[PDB]
Amino acid sequence: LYSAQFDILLGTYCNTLNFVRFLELGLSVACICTKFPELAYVRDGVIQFEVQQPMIARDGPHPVDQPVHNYMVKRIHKRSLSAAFAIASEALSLLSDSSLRIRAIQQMARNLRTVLDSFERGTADQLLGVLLEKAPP
Amino acid sequence: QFEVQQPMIARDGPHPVDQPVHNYMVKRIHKRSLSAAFAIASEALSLLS
Amino acid sequence: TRVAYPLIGNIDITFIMPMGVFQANSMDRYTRHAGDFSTVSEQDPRQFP
Amino acid sequence: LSLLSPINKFQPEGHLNRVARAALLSDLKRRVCADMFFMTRHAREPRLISAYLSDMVSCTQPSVMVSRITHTNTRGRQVDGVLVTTATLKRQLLQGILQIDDTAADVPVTYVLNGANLVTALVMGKAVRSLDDVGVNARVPADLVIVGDKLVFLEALERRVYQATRVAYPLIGNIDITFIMPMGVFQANSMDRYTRHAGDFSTVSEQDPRQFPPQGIFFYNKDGILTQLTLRDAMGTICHSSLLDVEATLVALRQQHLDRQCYFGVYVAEGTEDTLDVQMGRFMETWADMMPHHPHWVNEHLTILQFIAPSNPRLRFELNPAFDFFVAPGDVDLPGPQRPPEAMPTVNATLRIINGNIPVPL
Amino acid sequence: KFTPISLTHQLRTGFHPGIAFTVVRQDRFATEQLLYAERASESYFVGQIQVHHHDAIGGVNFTLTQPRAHVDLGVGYTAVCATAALRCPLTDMGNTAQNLFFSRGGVPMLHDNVTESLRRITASGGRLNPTEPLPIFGGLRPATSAGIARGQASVCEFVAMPVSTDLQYFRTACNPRGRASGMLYMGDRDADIEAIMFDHTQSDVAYTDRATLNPWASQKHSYGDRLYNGTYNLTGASPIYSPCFKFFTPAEVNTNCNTLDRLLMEAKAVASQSSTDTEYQFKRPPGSTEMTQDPCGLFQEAYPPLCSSDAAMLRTAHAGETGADEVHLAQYLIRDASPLRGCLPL
Amino acid sequence: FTPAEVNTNCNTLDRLLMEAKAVASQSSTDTEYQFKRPPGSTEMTQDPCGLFQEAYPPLCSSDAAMLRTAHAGETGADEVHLAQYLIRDASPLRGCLPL
Amino acid sequence: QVHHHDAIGGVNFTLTQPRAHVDLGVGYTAVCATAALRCPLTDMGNTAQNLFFSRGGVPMLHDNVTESLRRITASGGRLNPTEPLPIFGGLRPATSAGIARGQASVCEFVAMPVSTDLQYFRTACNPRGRASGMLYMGDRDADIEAIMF
Repeated sequence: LYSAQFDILLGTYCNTLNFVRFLELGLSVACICTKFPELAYVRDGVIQFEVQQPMIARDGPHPVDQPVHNYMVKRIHKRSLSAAFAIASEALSLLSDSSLRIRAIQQMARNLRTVLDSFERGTADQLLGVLLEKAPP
Repeated sequence: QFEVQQPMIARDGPHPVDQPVHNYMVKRIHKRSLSAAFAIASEALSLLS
Repeated sequence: TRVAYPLIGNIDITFIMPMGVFQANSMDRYTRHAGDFSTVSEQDPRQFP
Repeated sequence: LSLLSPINKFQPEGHLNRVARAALLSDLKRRVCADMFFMTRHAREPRLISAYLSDMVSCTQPSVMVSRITHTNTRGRQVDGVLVTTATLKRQLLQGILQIDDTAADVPVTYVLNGANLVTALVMGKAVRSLDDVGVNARVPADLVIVGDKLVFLEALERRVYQATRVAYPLIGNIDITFIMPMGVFQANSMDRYTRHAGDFSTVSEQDPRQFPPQGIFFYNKDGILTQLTLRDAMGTICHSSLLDVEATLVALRQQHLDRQCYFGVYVAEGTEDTLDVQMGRFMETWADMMPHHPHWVNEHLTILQFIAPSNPRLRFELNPAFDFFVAPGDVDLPGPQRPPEAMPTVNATLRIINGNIPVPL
Repeated sequence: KFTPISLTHQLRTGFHPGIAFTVVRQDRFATEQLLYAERASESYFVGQIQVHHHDAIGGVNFTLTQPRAHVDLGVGYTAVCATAALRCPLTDMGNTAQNLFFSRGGVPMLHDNVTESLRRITASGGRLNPTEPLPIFGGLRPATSAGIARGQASVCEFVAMPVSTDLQYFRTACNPRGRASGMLYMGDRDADIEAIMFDHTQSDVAYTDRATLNPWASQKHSYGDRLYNGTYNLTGASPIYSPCFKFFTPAEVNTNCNTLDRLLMEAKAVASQSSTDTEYQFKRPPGSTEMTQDPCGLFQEAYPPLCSSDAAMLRTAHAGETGADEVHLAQYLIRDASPLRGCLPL
Repeated sequence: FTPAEVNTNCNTLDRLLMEAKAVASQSSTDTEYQFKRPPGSTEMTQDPCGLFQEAYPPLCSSDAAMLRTAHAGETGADEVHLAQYLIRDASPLRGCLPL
Repeated sequence: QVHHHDAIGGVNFTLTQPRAHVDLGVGYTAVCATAALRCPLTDMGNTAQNLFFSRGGVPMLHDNVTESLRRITASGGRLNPTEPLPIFGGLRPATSAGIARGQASVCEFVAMPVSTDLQYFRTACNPRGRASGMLYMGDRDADIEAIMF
């Protein structure tokens, strides 16, 4: 494009985005997060519940009440997340002049940052989605 | 020249993955001008001589 | 972003109305006032179902 | 505002389908019809004004977030916008509606050697007077206010500028309003001709002079004085020659796919030199097979509704209160030979001489 | 007999022929507007002033000219306007018939004399008429009178409509044509605007239960259409503004963008189509450029003002608020539904 | 009209809790005529009073004469005049939809 | 996890990671409630239900009568089957032009005696004319058919 005196705005800049963060969300307390890198290779998980029910003696013409327990088992119901990331042949050609390399490392980095942050964010979406579907009125 | 990026959400289910989107908007600069009237009498020129 | 935010859930409600039902009982065809509603004809088009 | 505000609320992302767009359009209908001169009508109740100023300021997103040196509060808070008014708007807003955070602002002053070239080059082109022609922030008082949860300058610049100058001040623009008004209508249904109460508006004569259809309308003028619209006013346009300009209408209507019909109502024959006994009898058996379908001009028992329903074809042939349109043989002089000749069926019109020539649905 | 002269006989007699009219009136209002515009809404390039050496009659004229560039550096929308308050309305709630004799070019009558009598008859009964000696080679400008009484008088063109139309339709904001239009009702095709305009085989979109309310101003060559269409330019020679013009001209539109974007774009103040400094509301004066906002005019919608069929009916005998009844026996009253509701005291 | 079905979880409580939440869509969305549930519809649509097999009567009027009151305010309140009738709105939607 | 392919012009990647969510709640930990209202999607319109959009029932003998009945019922109703009545098709009604005020709410009719207890309509009622439905789970599941038949 026709050249000029251009002159960088000499102070005036713009940002691209505003990055979102999980623990900054007030909802982060509703969920106990925990790392578990070997999740993709899991087979089936369960959790145990033992519960003791309180009993208060009642004297009179009623059947004798005896102490009892209860046991509860649950499933490890699991989902997945996916995303996409398209790269042109010219860019990989460039990374396979130096100013173009500088602008490109920049482009690819922008795209990957975006994809990762999306992944995260969407985590809260999935969490909220499950809470609604398990919440009665 | 503005380059704007749009955040997306990692999703799942019976939907194929969606691609992150760039947008490259350009606006042409609009030029204008204004002027005003200002008159000087002849005798002033005579005195400036 | 181009994803619909949850919590804007929609609610379906069913509605019923009567069409041309007519009250059987003569004493049920009572008016609160005598000279309340009238027309120009001698016979009101109000006993008309 | 009246359009933009609901947009950011009811539009989730864009590309809303037909039904969502229709619902949104209706919502904007209602929103504009209600809240368009909203301050003046709702001036007595202060809270809502603040309520929706908070909406408008936090309803327009930001722009690019450049800030290296910029206007700011004495406390140091970064100012972010400006709201312009007029003197009256200034006074009523600052009376008790809003609250002031600060009475003056910190302002950038830089962004003058080059401007002096104008004075030095001024007399240079005229005379020898060129040698004689020339021979960080600041605290400035300004109005700052907090609306909703945000800061803004609030100014009514009318004394500093635009005062005692031939140029008029903007923001006092004009608004067009299209008033629609029924004038000589009549409710057909006697079921709708009901009285709210028996003795509402009665007279001393035996017959009420109110059963009669209205002949005019009344309404308030600029200063609210009752005024008259009558049919005599309509005479200035409805009596013109333009009512009889159906020529181009016939031109246009002749170019559509037209199907054949019985000619019992358009064909005119001549006397066959007889005693009318044989004539009508022969016409009688002729009329036995002359009818291939239901004639169009038979269902006058129909009421307004199904008549104006799109199913009735007759509507596309109802065009002018002064005429009727119909299908007739082409290339035939009237009166014509009694045997109806084969011809390409065209469209013709007849005069509604009597007002009663209008079909009874109308 | 329904002929125009006989019609005039009944009209100036007092008789009611079996026909009715809907009337329209375009009226202006002097407002105040409010605006907010964020912080960095406009990039404003300043150039260099320069002086122009021009000779004046008694002296010299140093005209200064400066280049200045403005660019909206906003990704979306960064400023908002909003109508704020009433100043005194610039015009009046006028009631003046739109005489059609101001247009020449239509098919004349067989006899000139009857036309002349018609023009002379309609000369009475109106505050506006063409001057009798028939100004030829000109715009047929009406003769002015003495000082204006109560502001720029308004004109009201008329439309025929059947005597029995659902009065309930007029009780709210509605359309004089009898059927909605505008590209606003789209989403599928492009050359469907005409279908919205004239298709009577498919029902009215606003009322999906009937074709249209007035079959006399809704058809491809209806009387109203043939009489009021902008393309039909029947009234082109007439110098007075048409309040009804914008409502039957199919507006030119492009389908490049979606409905929402151009809806937003065109909603802002377009160049006015009316004459202000005049006193009888001529057409838009050539070379005139003043900014007037036109809401509810691109909506193809109109508003019903306060009105009544009977005077004493129009008010309630309470030394207070006005009337509130709708229909008593056969007459009718329309509660005002325009936004001009809690203003203009009575 | 079609009778419902029950499968398991003999406790009535946690059933009536579970199907009470938003079942999948039952009617078309993007059409303008409410076609059948288009196959593959995935929308989280709640139906109160529906599994309960219930409908509500809105504000309905046998004639516009008695629909309203001529006092610039409330609408009609008379119930039965001679043979016509009003059903005052019993739906949950009695606080919206201005006239 | 990464999974790559060639693209139309370049290359395309997909990144997938699993998740496992489990409710550690003995009872209930979450409640949802509707709060407010927006502009309704569909309208409070009127729409006559047409039975001609389905076939199969025993038809009238003289086909002219059936066709005339369909033709005359086409009038007075907005939606209708397309005129030529294509055979072995979806019988989709002709689409109209741009819509106006949201989804048009379909309305059906049920025959019922001229004089019924109108008070039954004065509150919550059941269009079947007989309170029915599962209405929780009783002792025996066979009750419901007895209830509603």
